[PDB]
Amino acid sequence: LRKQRFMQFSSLEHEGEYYMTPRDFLFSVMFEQMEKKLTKKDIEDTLSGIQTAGCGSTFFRDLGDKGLISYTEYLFLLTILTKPHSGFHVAFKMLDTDGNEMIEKREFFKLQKIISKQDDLMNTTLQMRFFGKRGQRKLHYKEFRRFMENLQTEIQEMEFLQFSKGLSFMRKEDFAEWLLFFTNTENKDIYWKNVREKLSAGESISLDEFKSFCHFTTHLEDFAIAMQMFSLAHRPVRLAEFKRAVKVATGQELSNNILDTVFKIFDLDGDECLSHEEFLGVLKNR
Amino acid sequence: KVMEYENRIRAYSTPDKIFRYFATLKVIEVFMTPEDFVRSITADEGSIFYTLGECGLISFSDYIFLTTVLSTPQRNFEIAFKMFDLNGDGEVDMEEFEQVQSIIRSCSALTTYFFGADLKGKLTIKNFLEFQRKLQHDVLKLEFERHDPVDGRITERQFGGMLLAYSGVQSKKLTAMQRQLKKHFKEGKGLTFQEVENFFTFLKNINDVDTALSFYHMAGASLDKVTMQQVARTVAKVELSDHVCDVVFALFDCDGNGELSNKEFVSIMKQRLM
Ligand SMILES: [Ca+2]
Ligand SMILES: [Ca+2]
Ligand SMILES: [Ca+2]
Ligand SMILES: [Ca+2]
Repeated sequence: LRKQRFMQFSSLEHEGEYYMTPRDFLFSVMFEQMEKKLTKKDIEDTLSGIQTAGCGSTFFRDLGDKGLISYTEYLFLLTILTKPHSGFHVAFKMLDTDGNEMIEKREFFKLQKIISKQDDLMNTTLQMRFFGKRGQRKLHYKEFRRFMENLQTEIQEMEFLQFSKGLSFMRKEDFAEWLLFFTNTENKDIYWKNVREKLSAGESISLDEFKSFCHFTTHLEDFAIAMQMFSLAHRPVRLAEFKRAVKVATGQELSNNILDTVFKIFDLDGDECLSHEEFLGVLKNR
Repeated sequence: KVMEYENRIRAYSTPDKIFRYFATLKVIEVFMTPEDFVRSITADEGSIFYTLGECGLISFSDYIFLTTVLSTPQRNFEIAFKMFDLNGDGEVDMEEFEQVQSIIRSCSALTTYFFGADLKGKLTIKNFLEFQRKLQHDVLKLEFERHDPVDGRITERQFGGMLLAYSGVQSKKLTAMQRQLKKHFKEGKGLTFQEVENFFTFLKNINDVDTALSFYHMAGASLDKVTMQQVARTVAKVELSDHVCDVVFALFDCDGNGELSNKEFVSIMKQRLM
């Protein structure tokens, strides 16, 4: 039913096809539920807007409202939003079928669109960026990887800034709220009790720490298959064990502030050392 | 009835009961001769269980280690080896292994095979991966030759039997289609060992195949033979023959639409990995 979300948020109209402006894609990924016309001037707008916005991590924010996002670009971005980095490469290989280390326009454009159409019946910005103004250039691995990482970093920045009330630093209370919303387990008042009684009015959480925790959250299955050793032996996990475990199983090095906060929040037994039931049996949602 | 009993305790009972059920020799603690290990799941030179058939026998730490070596993919086994390495030098010693063995329990065979006779050796990543590879290969070879092959080829009914036995789900519809696998191939060109081993190698990497197949999952599309072969060759580095995917599509395609959906094939073989 992704087509329903898309046709709901989409804004521009051309012969029964509904295109999104980028500021609609940002809303679609940020806001869960919230609250037309297209003309050739809008077409020229989207044709021109690609040059104004840089290819950095702030691509979509600088674009603004001058853009076009087809349905397949929307589904592809959704796919590439939750890619564990180990998968990056393989995704490229699934588009590059001839194996020339490059994605031709007809290599993917025909492919994703054609499987869309086939499951149905039975010049947009991202394309203008991946294949130049005339739709003839080629894509390589380094630009694809930089774009994936920039998109993920941009969504992470927007999450952090939405939850920190526009300020440069979250407070540990606000990150606790973010974590509780994320594990969709705010119902249990025990976590609110813990954050009220142990997380004082103190240290903040900068941008990089939140970004590191996010990158850890996407690699959660590797972490589960790393800790299955302790799980099959029914062993609680101290702080140093957990820090080295994330550092090894996901490559990301978690700060001591974020781990202190998590240990303070999810400590039901009050032992200063987490266990499988209290952390992974809960984050199975993610 | 007692065979069904031991099958079910193999299915869900604890390995504490299973090892203590199939072990035969006790010490001071109980030990199992490697033959009990080939029995717990189901040797001339070159076989694995002869190089491990030398003294002594298999402890409970060695049993659990073998079962978690068989049931783990490759790129997770690399992270497991990195976990073993406490000091972070890049080469695992006997001490870290002894620590995690103690954690497991809460011997000669395994530790003298790995770290040498005097245990003074140090492991690396290549020997670990090669050990896992040889284990899985020579488990599969016995599983295969167990079916009474002829000219080194098994018929497709028995290959379907292998597939559904591995899948861990048995339903009357699926068993009926397994029986129909004989009707579908009236002549039959057999299944060699290479194709079977290749397909099971594909099945071991299924949790990554699923990640590479995310656009098809979200778009709602299904899996035909060509895309299955492409994702196999790209993710698992296997060359799925036309006949193995032929039999898989003849078996797991309940609705006969000609193509497998996510819930038909990938979900089953992924949750089997648990
Ligand atoms: Ca190409
Ligand atoms: Ca605890
Ligand atoms: Ca070491
Ligand atoms: Ca089907």
